[PDB]
Amino acid sequence: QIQHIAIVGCVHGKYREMYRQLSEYEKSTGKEISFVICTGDMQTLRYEADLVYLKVPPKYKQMGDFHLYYEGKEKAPYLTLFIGGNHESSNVLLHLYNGGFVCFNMYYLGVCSCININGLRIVGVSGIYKSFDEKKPYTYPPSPNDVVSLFHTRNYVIQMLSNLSQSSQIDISLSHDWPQGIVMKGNYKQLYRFQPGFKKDGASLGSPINKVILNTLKPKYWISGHMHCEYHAEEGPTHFIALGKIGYKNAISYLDLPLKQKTDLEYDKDWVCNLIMTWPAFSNKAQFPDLSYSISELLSKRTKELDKKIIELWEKYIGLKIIYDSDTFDIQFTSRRFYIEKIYNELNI
Ligand SMILES: [Fe+2]
Ligand SMILES: [O-]
Ligand SMILES: [Zn+2]
Repeated sequence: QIQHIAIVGCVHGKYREMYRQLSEYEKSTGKEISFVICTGDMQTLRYEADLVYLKVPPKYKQMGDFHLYYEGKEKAPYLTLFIGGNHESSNVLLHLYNGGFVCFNMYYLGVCSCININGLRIVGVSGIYKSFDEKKPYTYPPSPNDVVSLFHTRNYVIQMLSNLSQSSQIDISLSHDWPQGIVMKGNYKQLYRFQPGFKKDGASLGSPINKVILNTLKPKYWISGHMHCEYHAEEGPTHFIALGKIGYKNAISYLDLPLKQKTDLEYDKDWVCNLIMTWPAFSNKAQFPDLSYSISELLSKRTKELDKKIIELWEKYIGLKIIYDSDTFDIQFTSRRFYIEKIYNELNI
């Protein structure tokens, strides 16, 4: 059978319109949406105070729709998985850097992670690339002086994700800005006619971090947004798809993929092991990661016996299924790190 997955570019706080168009797809076609995938710019502002962390020009300092769903006045009709972009309540996403539900049916994948759903493995890479911030650590708790840098993709996510395709393939990978160089792998002459400003950047357009991750993992699909235009390219065996912003018709597309199994949203096994084995580099809650450690060196200590022990302890303390937690985000930050520390220390290394 077939599972219909909705892929969305930039939301920019227009959730009610997005879910309205998603419902018009289900009724005008008769097909059922399994779940929704968004490439970023979610602007998950809980209340007015969160506007400080929204890095936008003054004209875009707006609350958007998310607070209606956070308050429960609105309910997301589909399970929505998303990454962070450059227009975010960056304090919220920092609290949930290990992933988490921002409200019912809206799951943030964290700074980066892999999840499981309907037999698929989905990798997310949050943020946009700025070379001067790719080596900065994260400062916690969030400070209003970090609004300009919290949403910049850090280089270390490359080492966190590089081994994820060893056991099985990655079906879908998500980034906000494009993988660098992918613009030349499609009909770029046509793209330059509708987007003349893109031609001056040439092949250096996208993110070099997402370029490396794409070449390493080679997923079936790589989805991106940010650029407010539609685009499609082929990099070896990877189908690249770019989407626009909500409000225009190039914002939503649909992947019709085979459905072997219908399963609830679950943590990815290989990601959980990476998450536990890199705990020493994240043990300082005020500044992480501590790059005096080598993430590849920490991950080289993975064995099949330790991986099995890690999953046994993860299922005990957290559970394999990703379930909704309505605790405040600062509590979910401390809770998830508490159990990562507990599982690691029980391995005795
Ligand atoms: Fe963006
Ligand atoms: O954007
Ligand atoms: Zn955008």
